[PDB]
Order: sequence, then structure tokens, then C-alpha cells
Amino acid sequence: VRLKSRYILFEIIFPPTDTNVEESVSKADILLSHHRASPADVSIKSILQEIRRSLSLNLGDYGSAKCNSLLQLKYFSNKTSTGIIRCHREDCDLVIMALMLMSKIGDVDGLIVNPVKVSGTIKKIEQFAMRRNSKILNIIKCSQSSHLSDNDFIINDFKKIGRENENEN
Amino acid sequence: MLVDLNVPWPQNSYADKVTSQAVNNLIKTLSTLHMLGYTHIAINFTVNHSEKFPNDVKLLNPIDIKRRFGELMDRTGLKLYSRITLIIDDPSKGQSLSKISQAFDIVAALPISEKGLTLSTTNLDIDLLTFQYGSRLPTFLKHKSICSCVNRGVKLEIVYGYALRDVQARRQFVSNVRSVIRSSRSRGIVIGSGAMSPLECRNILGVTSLIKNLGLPSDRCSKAMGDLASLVLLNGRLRNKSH
Amino acid sequence: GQVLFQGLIYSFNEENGEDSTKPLGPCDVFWVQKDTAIIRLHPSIYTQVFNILLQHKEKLTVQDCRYSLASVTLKGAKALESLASCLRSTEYSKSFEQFKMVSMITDHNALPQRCTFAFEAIDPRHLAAPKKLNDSQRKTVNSDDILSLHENYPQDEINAVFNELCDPESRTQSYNNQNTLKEISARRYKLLTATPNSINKTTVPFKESDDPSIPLVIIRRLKTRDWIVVLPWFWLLPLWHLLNRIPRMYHIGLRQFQQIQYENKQLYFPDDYPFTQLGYIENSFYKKEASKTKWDRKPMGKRINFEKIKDIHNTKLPAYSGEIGDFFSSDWRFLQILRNGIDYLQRNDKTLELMDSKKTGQQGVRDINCVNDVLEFCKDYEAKTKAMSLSIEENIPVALCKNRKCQFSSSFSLTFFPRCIIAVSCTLLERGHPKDNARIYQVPEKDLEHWLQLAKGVYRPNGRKDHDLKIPLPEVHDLIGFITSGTYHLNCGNGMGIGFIDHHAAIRQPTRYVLIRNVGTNTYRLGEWSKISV
Amino acid sequence: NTHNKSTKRVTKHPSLKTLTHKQIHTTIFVKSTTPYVSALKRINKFLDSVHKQGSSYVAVLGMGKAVEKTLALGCHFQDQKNKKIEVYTKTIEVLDEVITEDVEDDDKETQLKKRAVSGVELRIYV
Amino acid sequence: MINGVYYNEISRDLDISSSTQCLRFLKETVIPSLANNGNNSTSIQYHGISKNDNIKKSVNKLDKQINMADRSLGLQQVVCIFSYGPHIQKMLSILEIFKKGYIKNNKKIYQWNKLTSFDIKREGRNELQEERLKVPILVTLVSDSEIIDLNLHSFTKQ
RNA sequence: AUCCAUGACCAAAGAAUCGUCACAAAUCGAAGCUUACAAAAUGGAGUAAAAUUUUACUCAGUAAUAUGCUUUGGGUUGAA
Repeated sequence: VRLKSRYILFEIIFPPTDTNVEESVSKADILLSHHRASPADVSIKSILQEIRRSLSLNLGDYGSAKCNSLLQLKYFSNKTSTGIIRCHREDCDLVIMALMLMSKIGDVDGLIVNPVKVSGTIKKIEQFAMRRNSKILNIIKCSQSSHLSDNDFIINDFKKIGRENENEN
Repeated sequence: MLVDLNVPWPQNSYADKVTSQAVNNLIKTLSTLHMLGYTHIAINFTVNHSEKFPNDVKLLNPIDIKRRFGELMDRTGLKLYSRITLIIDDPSKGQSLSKISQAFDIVAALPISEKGLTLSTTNLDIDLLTFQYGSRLPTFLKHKSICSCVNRGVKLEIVYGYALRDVQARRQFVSNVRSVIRSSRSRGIVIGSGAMSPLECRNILGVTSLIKNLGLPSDRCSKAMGDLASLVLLNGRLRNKSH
Repeated sequence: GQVLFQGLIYSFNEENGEDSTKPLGPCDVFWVQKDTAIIRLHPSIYTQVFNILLQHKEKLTVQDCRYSLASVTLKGAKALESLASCLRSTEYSKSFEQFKMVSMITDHNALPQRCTFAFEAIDPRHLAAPKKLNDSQRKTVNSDDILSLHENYPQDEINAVFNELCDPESRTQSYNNQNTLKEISARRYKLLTATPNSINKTTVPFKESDDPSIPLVIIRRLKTRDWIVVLPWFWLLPLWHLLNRIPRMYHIGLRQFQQIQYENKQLYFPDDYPFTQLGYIENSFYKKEASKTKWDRKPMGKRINFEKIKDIHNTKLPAYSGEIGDFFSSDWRFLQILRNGIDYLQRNDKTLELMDSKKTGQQGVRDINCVNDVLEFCKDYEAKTKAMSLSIEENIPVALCKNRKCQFSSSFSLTFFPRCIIAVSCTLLERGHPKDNARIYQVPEKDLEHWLQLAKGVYRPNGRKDHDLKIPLPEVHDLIGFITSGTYHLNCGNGMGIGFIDHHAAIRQPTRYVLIRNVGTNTYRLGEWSKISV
Repeated sequence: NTHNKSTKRVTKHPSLKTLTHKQIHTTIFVKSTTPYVSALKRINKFLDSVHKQGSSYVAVLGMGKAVEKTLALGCHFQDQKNKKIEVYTKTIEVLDEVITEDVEDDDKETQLKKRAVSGVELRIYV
Repeated sequence: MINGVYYNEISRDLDISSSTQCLRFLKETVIPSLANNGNNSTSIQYHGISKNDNIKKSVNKLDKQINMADRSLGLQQVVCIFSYGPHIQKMLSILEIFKKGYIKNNKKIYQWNKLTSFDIKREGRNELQEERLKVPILVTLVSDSEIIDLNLHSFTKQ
């Protein structure tokens, strides 16, 4: 036979969690504030190291060895924190448990790691990511005139993440 | 839809009023929960069931839901509700719940000792039951106590909030959740979230796995935040016909 | 008006006193010049009608030309466009002008009742490649030129070219000089040294008298909505070779024909005529063997057990342990016997009764007290009266315009009178997927409110539809019909079936709902039925 | 003159059309019994595979019952989706059959008549 | 609240079932907002349609309004006709017939069209879900003369 | 000339039904609900009021009901 696989698409949300801010309330501003980029101190190695730390403490040897057999980080972007990870089909829930029970990546603090979808093939998570980015761009360009979000935290990024690092067939 | 119904309201008793920073924190955490996917939310409130309830029929629910949060029920579609978490310790001290029934939608109970726990399942007016998963539940609880209430219209609740704060509370949480699952034979379980901060919230498609790898069947993990949590809210709202 | 005919063809036998008729199947009759007729028939009923005409060959004349005329059927939108890309004429004829103009419709339902074409083509092997009719120039066809097609009809030019098919020596002359492939190749090669010297043509020219002319007829069938093309036999192969070089032309078999005629809510002569002498055989003698042979030839336990099924009906009669009727076919004999017995059980006692607990066991007395007695009578009549001997009867007539509904110790047999039925199509309002031979029950007067509420919609607190409830069940005397063809209907997106139901059942329903359940299952789905005018 | 006492059967025909394999793949005929989300999904999936046909717009198109339904869909694409649409009002002519007017069946004589209605074409850009 | 129309994210107090009030609001609120300044006024004889009409008299009125007994050396006869909801089907029966007999004297005519929408919020399936609907709005300008100094870039010319 | 038990060889076939799984899009995947209309376009049918015109209404019932409904996914007439 052939070995199955599962791909997990994880984002990183950086909530403000600071007092004396009194933000505005609108679907555009909440997303535009929670979705700031990553401070570039995180890397492809920091996330993997932290997700290995969170398994050998919230699970034991027989929980940190049934997942570490096949666990590879494929694609990660800093302009938008989306990333893709790969694991065995029967041992994907333990990786999710590692995801939630883990915060404070490396030294960066006050953040949430958010797995948004899991799927078998790799051809389909690409389409899902494209649809997700299209949906975000549509919702940010409809609240008002789009260029009131002129800071361009993410607007120039979705178009330019087309296939630059996504040629992993 | 998704229902999360254990967001706490920052007030300890009927004496103090709410400050500014507390409500400022509450609004931010509500916004974050709205982003993560939740649509319907309820707001908790803790008392001791042995205190002087306001005599007048008003100002007994200081939530003030229609003036505050008026700019969040529009500009984004999430809806909000109200609930109170009575703490029962003694089999006496009156104050029968016929009074506060009209001023809320969801009434819960948080028994502490054996007498309180056996009173709670005996004859009250609650529509939900909760425990203190933080530490030191009164152990050796069996199907005998819980069968009678769950046969009637009562539900059990898990919070998963204490799994995020500290390791020492995490161990007690994971110890007690297994007992409460296996004592009720996986019947009438719903999930809330104790979010004291805009950091202690989580998505859906992982917490279901967090409950599935503890003992709950995968067929029931998909109805905690769902049909049962919708039915409790539907009944609570339909109770408002007292007027 | 010489429009095509499609209907039902009988077999009259009026020659000595008592006579009757029995439906046989479909028929295509086309009249010409008021004293010539062309008849097209399915092969199975070809001979039986034919010999009938031979009873009067003193007065008529008949030609079994089934080995001399061929035909092709075309379906789709871009059909005439593809056929017109492989046909040219010899002279100028108006019936080719009309054919050129009407080959640009793409929605053939707009055209009127009659669209007959008839002309004389040349050997289609001249072209060497299909070619358009230069049609892109004219693109302002409107609804005013269509009305001209009902007045500018070339009657004589159709008759003259048509009468070169109803004469054997004329279509014999039609072969007068049929060319071999090599000499056509040489003729084409002779076009590289032509006199115009500024043309570079590919199609070979046409000679005035040293080449054959092929008569050709094209007719339109409205009920089936397709095009017939009728041609001489040996000419079919040269044409059919070009017609399959179109980049988007596909050939279909006989199953696809059944599916196409199923989708358009229409019957199908072989499989779906249980009131004809051959449909009955195909149902109760040909499908049943093909199914049972592959059933009883499986190890037990690796197949659906038919007489061990629980909770089929509200209350259980001890006659049938499990399922009702034969497991492999739509059994109509049981329907006739059961319905007739149910009707007789209400001769003067309106209130039926199911079973009396152990009255007795049985002049060969077979009393008609309880409904279990009717069921055991049906069980006795099978496997012990027609599995060891033969008998023929048509328990299934078709709906008649007259009115002979009602009826009633001399002649009270349960297999003597035919029970009239009608043909319907049932669509499912909720989940379901009706396969073949499934059963159709009337909706009980009790629980009508529950099924109506389910039809309107019952929603969970979540907001979706509510499905998992308590499904109530009807009795066994609520069986009124069978389903003969059913699958997922792509034209509407929900499952649909076609079948027959007892006539007297429908004319007493206070509503328009029925219950459908497959064979070997106890799940009842809801549906609504509409009539088919056949 | 004559009052139209034609309660006898009338077999309405679809309007005469003509297509070119380019209007086949860039056109939608909104029926009266079309569920809203059905046409929504159909339109949403043609604006993704129309560039390869060398076009720049999709022609939603309807009359009678469809018009308001059609217009509703247009609204959903004007705002809340941020696309530009053009609206054209058209007149259409269709054909109806009427009988010429023992007991005989449906198969009676036929005469054609012409009747006009009005509809809307609505072009949604990309 | 969960009731009432919402035109341009702003609550309004009027009922869809009644047509006259909605037509009045649509006439005196949004039409000047789309058809911009025309020297503070232009000869525009407003006309609203409803599902209860008689098409002959309405097309006669539309014929009259575009010719005030052949005004000489005056302003332009610009007409604006609008409708919404289930009444729209009645408007296109008029707007086309009026154009049919008017071109029997080999004269030309120019029109512009524009489409907008009302939003409506109502109770959904159960008491926990809201549902929101869209209602169409169609406005059309007919001129009888060439391009006008008014600002019409969103409109569509036919 | 009969039966039972063990063993060898040949041959047939490789279970059916019901329920749940968050997003103006979803799921571990796929598909369906596009021959534009209620004969209200020989320039629809009627009711009320005021000096043909102006102002108010009735008539469309399988009516229509909004990211909604329905079907299906390892050897389909064993070996992919």
C-alpha cells in the first residue's frame, strides 16, 4: 500500500491585549489590527522547536514519538503568517494539541497559533489558501474606499505570494 | 453557528460597580472571540446564594446589555445573552429562585460540598450544572447522583479555560474532566470557555480534538458547540414569557 | 398535412362474431398521396401485424423492405448543423434552401409541427472532409421568416423525390454506377491540373449523367424530439463514415436511448409496458431469471435476506415472515389479487379486519374472512398453480376514456378481472433514491398532519432540517403501485422515479402525496406524483 | 375584432434563439423556478473561466418572473462584491399555438400567433 | 433592530407593503443625490410606476410630458422614471411600448439606466437567526436630445 | 449394494439499511438544481372620489421563502 498524510494550515494572530486603546468597531478594522505581520525574529526553525517542546511536556515519550516520525515544515511566509505543516493521518490530533497548548513562541509573547484547515492532498490546500486570501481582500476593500487602509500591512502581499514559494509539487 | 457561553462579567458581588479598564478588556476579548468564529455569546455572573439580593425588581442584573455593546450588535452580527452562576454550599438560606428567573435567561449552579451537590440535583430551577475544575473536586462521584438530573432536562458543562493558565491547574483539570465524562456516560455534555483575557480563547477544530482524546466519542464532540448549546439557549429565551 | 404520427398500435381480429383487441406497442405511420403508407415498427411486433395485412393482400400490396431502407436518428441541438456539413445537391431546389436556412436554430423546440425535407444528394465521398455551409454571413434570422415555412411548402418537389423510394427499380437505378475508392482517388488527383488555375479546389466536380443521385428524406419526430433520416440501404455506410469525423459527434447505444427517454418523462417499449404481451414477459420472465440466477448463487449471509426483515408494517400478519411479493420483479399478480380481495372484504361490512386469533386451519373451502386469508390465498396460487403449470392472463389494462370503475358464489375467483391502472412520475421532496421495483403506498389518514408538517419543514434549534424523528408505518393493504424505472434526475437535482399506480387509488386521495420504499428495506420516503399523458 | 375566448389548450413555445459556441459558454438563462443560490453559484463560477474564451463579461439574461429575480442577483454583485454591471431592456417576440376552433382527442389543427413580452439583459464584468 | 429597511447603512421608517410612501421617499431623497446639479434644476417631470396601472393612459402621459405643446427656444424635455420591487415588471412594459410608436416618424431617442438596492432584515427560521433580503431599484432617464451637461458616468447608455 | 469420520482435489462467492460533523461558501473529495415568461404587451381586467384629467386601491397560489437543498466515493457481472 501507500502511506497517507495530512496537511495543516496554521496562522498566527497577534491580538493587541493592551489597555487604553479604545479601538473602533468594524469588520475591517478588527481584521486589519489582528493580522499584523510577524516581527521576523520567528523563523522556520523556531516554530518547529517550539512545537517539539510543547509535545514532550503535555505528552510523554509515546506521545512525542508517534508524531516526530514524520513532521516537516514546508512553507512559511512572514508578510502573512500563514504556514503549512505535514504529518501522518492517524497522528494529526496530537499535533493540534501541541498547537493549542503552546504560546510564547521562542521569546515573542502574547500570540495565538490558529490551525484553520486540515486536508489530505497538497493540491487542495493551495486552492483553499487562495480562496481565503481572496475573501480577506474582498472584505477589506468593501467597508469603505479601500485606500483608507493605506498602511498596506497586507494589501500588497496576497497578490505577491502567488507562487513565489508555493512550487512544492 | 458556534455558541460559547461562559464569558465572565467583571463584578464580584452586588456592592461594587464596574470600572473602565474592565469593560475595555471585555470589549476586546469579545471582538477576538467574534473573529475566531463564534457568533452567539453569553455573559456569566457569580454570586454566593447567601447574600442580600436587591429588593427592587431592577438593578439585580448590572450587565446593562442594551446600552453597552450597542455598537457591537451592529457593525458585526454577533449576539449576546446573560446568565448567572449561583454558588450553592448550604441546604438553606432561602432566596428561592422564583425571583431572579425573570431577570436572566440562563441559570446555573456551582456546588462545592456533598450536601450542596446532592441538593442541586434534588430540586432546584437550574438548567445547567458546572464544577470548579481548577482543583480539588469532591471525588468519587458516581452515576447515582447524576443520573436523576441528566434524565431530566439538565446538562453538564466543561470550560477548558483552566488548561491554559498554569500547569498545576492543568493537571487537576485533566484529572477531573475524565471523571465527569465517565460518570455521565457521555450524555448531555456542552463546552464553554472561561476567557479572562483576549489571549485565553481558542478556535473550534482543535478543542473538539482536545475533548475527543480524553474519552468523549467523536460523534458527541460535534454537538457540544452546536445543537445542545443551541437548545439550552432556545429554552432560556423561551422562558421570557413570564413578563 | 402529412405530419408524422406516434401512438399505440393494436391487433384487430374481426372475422367471425366475437372479437377483441390487445395493445402491442408503438408505431410510426406516415401518409403519402392519400394512397401510400409507410409504417415503422419495433422488430418484436414486426411479424404479428404484418401477417394481419396479408389477410387482405387481394386488395392491398405490401413490401417487406426492411432489408432495403436504412435510417439514422439524430438528437441534440447542433444536430442539423453537423448533418448539413456533409450533404450537397445536384440541382437547385427550394427544399435545400429551407434546409440551409433552418440549420441555424440551435433550439429545435421553436420550429413548428412539420419540418419535412426531401431531396437528392450526391456521393458524399466527393468532399473528403466535412465543410460548413458558409452560414456565418446571415445572422438576422427572426420569428417572421419562420411563419413563411407554413405557407411556402414545396409539395410537388417533395412528392417527386419521395416516390423514388417506394419503388424497387428506382432505387435499383440509384446504384447505376457506384464508384470504387481508387477511381474517386484518381478523379480527385486529376484536380491538380485544372484550367481555372487560380482556385485550388479540393472537392471533385459532378458529372451531368455519368454519376448516381441518392434520394434522401429527413423527418422530425415531435414526441421524441429528434430527426429521422431515411436513405437506401447500401448507401448508409458511405454517409455514416463522414458523420463520425465531426470533432464533437458521439454515437450511442440502446441504454443511452432508455436514459434519454427516461429524463423527458416518457416510457420505453421493451422494459416499461407491463400491459403488453411482451412487456409482461420481459418483466415477469426475463429480468426475474437474470436476477435470481445471480442471487441464489451467492453464499447465504453475503446477500440481502428477504423474508427476515423487521418492522416493515405497523402490525404483522403471520403469512409473510418478511417482505411482500416476489423479491426480484414488480409482481402485478399479487397486486391484482390483493386489491381485489381487499375490495371484496368490503362487500357489505365497511370495517375490514386483519386477523382472528386461531379460528381454524382452512369442498376445498377457502373462506374470505380475514386479510391474512387473502395473503395465504396469494401464496397458495403461486409455486403450486403456475410454477408447475402454465396459464396466461393480462391483469393490467390501460386507462380508458369510458367509465367502468365498480364491480359487484358463482364466479368469485381473484384472477378473473383486469384491474385498470395509470402511469405516473413521482418526485421526492426529501432524501431518497428510488431504484427499480420499489413499492408505492398511499398515505394513511392518520399521520397525514405529521407528513404535511414534514413537507412544509421542521427545523432543529441549530437551523438545519430535522430528519431523525419517529417514522410511522402503514398497513399492508396500503399498497397501490410499483416503480419500474428510477435514478437520480439531473434535470432537477433530486431523485425521481417513474411507475404505475392503481387507478381507483388516485381518484380517492384527499391529497397528492405517496410513500415510496425500496425492496429489501423498511425506510419510507415521501413523494408527490404527476400524470403522464400516454 | 374578436375576444380571445381561447380557454382551449395553448402550447406555449420557447422563444426562438440562435447561438454561436461563444454565446454558449458566456450566457445564463435564468429560469423562473431557479433557486437563488443555484444561479449565484453558476454566475460565480463563470466569472472564473471566461478569459480563455476571449471575453470580458457574463450576460445574465431573463424575462417575466426572472426579471426581479435577475435584478436581485445583479444587486448582490453591484455592492458587497464591488463589480460594475450594465443593464439593457429588451423586447422579445414568441409564438403560441391555437386550435382552429364524434369527440376527438388533443390532436387537433394548429395555427400560429405572435405575442411580444419584455425582458432584461444584464452584463456583469470581471 | 430586526425590522425595517436599511438604505445605505441607515435605518428608515417606512413600510414596503405600501407603495406610495416608498415612492415618495425614493423620489425626494435619492434621485437628486444621483442626478446631480443641473443648474439647481432642470425640466424633469418625475414619474413613478406601480403594479396597479393602466398602461395606455400611462404611455399617453409619458408622451405628453416629453412635449409641452412643442415648446420653442426653451429647456430640454428630460424625463426620469423609476420603480422598485415587484412593480419593476410593469415599468418595462411601458418603457418599451413608448419607444415603439415614437420611432415611426424616423426620430431618434437616447436613454440611461441605473440600478440600486434596498436592504431588509427579518426573523429567520427560528428566534436565533436573522435573514436579510435585497430589493431592486431601477431609474431611467430619457432625453430626446444629445448628451447633457449633467454628470452621468455611473449610468449606462442605451 | 448403504452410512459416518479424517484427508486430498475441483468449483461458486467475497453482506444490506439509518443518523452527526462551524463560515454570503464549504468538506478527507466530486457532482446536480441555464432551452430566459403568470398568455398582467391586439397598448391587461375592475372598485372609489373630485372639475377626459387628477388622486387612492383589488386581482398572479405547485405563489414565493437567500451560501440553501439532494446524490455519491476502493475488486461496479474478483482479483484494481
